[PDB]
Amino acid sequence: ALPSIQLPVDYNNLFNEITDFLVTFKQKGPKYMAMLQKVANRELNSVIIDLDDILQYQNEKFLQGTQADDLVSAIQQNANHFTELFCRAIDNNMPLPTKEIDYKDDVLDVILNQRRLRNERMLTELFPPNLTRRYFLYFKPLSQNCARRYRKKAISSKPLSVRQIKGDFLGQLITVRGIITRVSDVKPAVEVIAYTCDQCGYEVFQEVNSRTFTPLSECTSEECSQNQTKGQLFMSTRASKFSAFQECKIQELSQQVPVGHIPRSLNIHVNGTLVRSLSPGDIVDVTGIFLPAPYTGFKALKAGLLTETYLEAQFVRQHKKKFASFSLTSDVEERVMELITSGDVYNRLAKSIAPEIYGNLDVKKALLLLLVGGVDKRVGDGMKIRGDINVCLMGDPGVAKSQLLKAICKISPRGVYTTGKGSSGVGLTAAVMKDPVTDEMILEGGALVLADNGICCIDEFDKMDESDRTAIHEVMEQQTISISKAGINTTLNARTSILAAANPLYGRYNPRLSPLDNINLPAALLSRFDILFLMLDIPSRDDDEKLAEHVTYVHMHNKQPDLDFTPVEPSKMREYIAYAKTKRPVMSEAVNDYVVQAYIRLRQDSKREMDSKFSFGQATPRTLLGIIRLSQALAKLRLADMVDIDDVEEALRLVRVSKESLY
Amino acid sequence: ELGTSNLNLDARNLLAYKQTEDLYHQLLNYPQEVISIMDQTIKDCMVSLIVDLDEIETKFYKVRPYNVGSCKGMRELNPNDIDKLINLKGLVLRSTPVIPDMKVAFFKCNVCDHTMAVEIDRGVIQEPARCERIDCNEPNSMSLIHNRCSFADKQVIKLQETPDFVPDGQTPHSISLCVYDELVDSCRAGDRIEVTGTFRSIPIRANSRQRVLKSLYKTYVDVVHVKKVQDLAKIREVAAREDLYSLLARSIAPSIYELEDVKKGILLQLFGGTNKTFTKGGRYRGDINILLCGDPSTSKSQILQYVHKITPRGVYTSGGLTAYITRDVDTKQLVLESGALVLSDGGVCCIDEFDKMSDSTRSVLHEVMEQQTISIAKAGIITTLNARSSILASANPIGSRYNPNLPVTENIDLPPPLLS
Ligand SMILES: Nc1ncnc2c1ncn2[C@@H]1O[C@H](COP(=O)(O)OP(=O)(O)OP(=O)(O)O)[C@@H](O)[C@H]1O
Ligand SMILES: Nc1ncnc2c1ncn2[C@@H]1O[C@H](COP(=O)(O)OP(=O)(O)O)[C@@H](O)[C@H]1O
Ligand SMILES: [Mg+2]
Ligand SMILES: [Zn+2]
Ligand SMILES: [Zn+2]
Repeated sequence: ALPSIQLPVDYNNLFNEITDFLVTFKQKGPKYMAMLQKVANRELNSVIIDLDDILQYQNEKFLQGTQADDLVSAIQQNANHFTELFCRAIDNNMPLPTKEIDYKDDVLDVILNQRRLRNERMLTELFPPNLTRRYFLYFKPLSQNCARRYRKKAISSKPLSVRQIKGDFLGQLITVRGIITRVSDVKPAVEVIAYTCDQCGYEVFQEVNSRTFTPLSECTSEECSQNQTKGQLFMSTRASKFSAFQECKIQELSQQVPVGHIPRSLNIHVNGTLVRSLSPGDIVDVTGIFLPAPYTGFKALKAGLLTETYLEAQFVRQHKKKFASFSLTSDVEERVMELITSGDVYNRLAKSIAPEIYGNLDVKKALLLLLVGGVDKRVGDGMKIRGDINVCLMGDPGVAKSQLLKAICKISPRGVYTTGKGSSGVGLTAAVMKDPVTDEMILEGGALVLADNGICCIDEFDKMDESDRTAIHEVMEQQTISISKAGINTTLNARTSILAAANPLYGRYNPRLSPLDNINLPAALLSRFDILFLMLDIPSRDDDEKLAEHVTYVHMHNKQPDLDFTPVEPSKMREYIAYAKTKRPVMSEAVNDYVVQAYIRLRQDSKREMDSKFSFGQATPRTLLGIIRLSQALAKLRLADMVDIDDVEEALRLVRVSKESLY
Repeated sequence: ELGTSNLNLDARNLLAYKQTEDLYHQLLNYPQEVISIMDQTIKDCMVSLIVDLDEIETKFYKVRPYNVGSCKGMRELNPNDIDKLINLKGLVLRSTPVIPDMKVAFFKCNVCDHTMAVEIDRGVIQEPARCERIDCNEPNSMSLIHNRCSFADKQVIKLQETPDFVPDGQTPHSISLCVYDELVDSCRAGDRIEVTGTFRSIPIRANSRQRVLKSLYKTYVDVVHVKKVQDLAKIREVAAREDLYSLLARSIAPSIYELEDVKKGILLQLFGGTNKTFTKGGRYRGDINILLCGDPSTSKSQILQYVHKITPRGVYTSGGLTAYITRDVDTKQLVLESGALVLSDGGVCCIDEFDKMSDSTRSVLHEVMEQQTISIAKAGIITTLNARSSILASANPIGSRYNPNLPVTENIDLPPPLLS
């Protein structure tokens, strides 16, 4: 039938050692009894085990010549068998509850009590342990300093790549690294299935571990062991046991892909309380069990020896970074105290954004004023006003406006970067279009990419087609997107700040009139924008000398040189921007007359806009609205809960600087 | 005294009493049986209170519990919440045709024409292996009749979570729904409703030719209650005033400064004219159409937005607007679909960016403004549809400004007949 072999392993001594470790461990008394007690009180719902304790305990008990073998080796060589051994050991040594229990809520225990008082009263069945366990069992990988403590190579860890996993690692405990791309929803998974046979005393229980099974039809009770059944049996949902289940796949990082290769993928199955501990788009270090998967689910009858593989999660390190929503703490409080003691802030922040690109101070000032946001939160009668600012960057190629845009996208959390073509899913379609394996046509209709309080960064604003242009006309002035195709009308609340860079259709500035040269853009869209700024390449000695010197000094040091002088840092800016947005000063009435007379002089300018030679001095109420928004942003970035007239003057000076670039 | 059959039941006032909270908790654990026994209690309360008894025996009784607990979301649904009553809010996306449900199986002993009615339970039918007539007593003479049975109406709704539950730009999800009887067609696409019903899980068949079942179950909910989200004398008292005209006109654009005459014109357009159908010469159009032109510094779209919600019926669009046959997306079938103009019958149809109208659609307008009827001849379908709608449109001049010396025609780049 089946030949036999001799192996050095024997599980009896391993089980005895496991029980001895669990009972006797000293790290409060013993730690593991401390966990198990609160488990008994129905307080802890999942148990996590560390093998560093096992290793150090075994090593320190090795000082007495009684131990003969080690456990972590066999743990590394095989895992699931040890999970069963651990659950058996826990159930043998389960403590009694030291606290009262809201005992009426456990409906499963009510059913169990009913069954016991039904069968034992007539003279009883041993219920399987899995039907009773309230706890999940999890393993944790070791740490490398613990391995350094001793001579032995108890290493594990070593976060292999996706392609570094071979067919020899099946059954072991291994650690992977990569970015999570897809996460499925949470669905219940069966563990024990309970039937009922129309009052057949004991009700049959069965367990299934495979991803498929078959049900029961006739029970084995004596009254149904009779030639005909005492009532047909049915599956009972309430009595059965379930566990939370989810499926995710991971993709290799670009850095680890060898040249001329395509990255591969790996599936992960997660169960228990660890479900929903990771989100798509993050770098993680996953430790799990590398298990095979039968191909019979495909039901192709081919691949007689070929089978698929998957990983079962055990312990996840989220890694990456936490946004924390500027949650207050003592350290951030003393940081903002330091910022207050710094005195004048905005100039340092502007200097500290992109030191790689030389000059262009006022562009960075406008970026500061864009990051805070304008006046918002509506007015009386419900009239709509938005705090978002629409600024368009304009200039010659080779001015590093795209690089500054990339720096802004890096420094902002909500920034989204777009450019001319390359894909068709950027706009007008949700990311979940025809995505599910069942093809459920999941969609929202008219929406953009994270347009709610996002920062739409666009490059080559004169490149996109008519569809994206229609979308960006529709996102105007916090207007929602309500495009319908199949009766869907769940509009996306489009409230985003627009920052786009476009290049002239001639590739250079022109001596003739600019509005006719323009950007090949509608005049209505141009008038929508709050601020228009220009970057004109002026051939000169005193500026090209400095630019070349800075670029070559950057090249020589291979870093950001000490030539830069910035007291404030990107994390510091990220903190202070949220801090300043939180303050949210309100509008001061007295600026009314000053802004009215400013708009009067702006209309006086419009009385001169037929002189031409540049026709951007148009008459538009949006000019005044943007003036007010920028003054509010200047009041928001600092100061008390008022609005200063100096903010209005600064906004007007910024507008003048934006306009004077025409010449 | 009404003859109705419905009993709304709140939980908070049910919680207000100290003995009732025990039944409250027992209801959360065991919804079906508690509700059934409550309905039987009301059935007996009929006689307990009337002491005509004829209307009582004919009508069933049901309850509509609500406000049982906090409204949860589809992002947090642990398997601990199986067979428990929950409160859900969301947006109805789609529907399905009503599905007959088997209740009373009809059978006929074909050899002896004998008929027997059989009840069912849990869907599965225990078929009679032999006809009761021992005179024939044949086992194989049992044949059922499809069209002489009794059926129950079932409708399945698809529900989406509210966008409030997705803060970081993720995607919403969908939970299937089930309704019975009075709740059928109580909702349709685009609605915002809140529901209260129990959870449920079902085994999935996998291969329909095999007995196996998958290790995972589909999640769906069964609901029992759904909520959404003589003054003519006062008119004449208002209608008797002398300055009703000016106040009524200025009352629809509170935020618009000046521009009184255009407001009066738009109000009169909203009121509309008279429509008559004398047969000696055919019907006469009774609708008013007004065009708006000027630089984009007047907030003219705000007026259209005002009138769109002020009007009873109306579709607000911009420069596809009429009927065109479409291929169904979720199902594989062909349906006739009507455009925005067809739906605006009797109301006001608002159009923006009229200059960017392309060219093919313009002719359609020339078809509808002169006859108020649109015909279609496509894919073997030839028919005519009625529009009878008013038109309000806005257009922009060409350039940074509209030159007063320049005549209107060239700056508005519309054909002379259409604007005439
Ligand atoms: N002020 C500057 N300081 C430093 N480097 C600069 C500066 N201006 C341009 N550069 C250099 O120019 C390049 C970036 O210009 P680039 O042409 O990519 O940007 P752009 O003006 O948005 O145009 P394009 O659409 O052609 O990319 C980089 O190599 C950068 O080092
Ligand atoms: N009389 C006014 N009262 C209030 N706001 C105005 C007025 N005139 C112009 N505006 C502002 O200027 C904008 C003018 O836009 P609009 O002329 O409607 O552009 P378009 O019609 O091309 O979309 C409006 O969004 C509004 O906020
Ligand atoms: Mg560029
Ligand atoms: Zn039975
Ligand atoms: Zn018969």
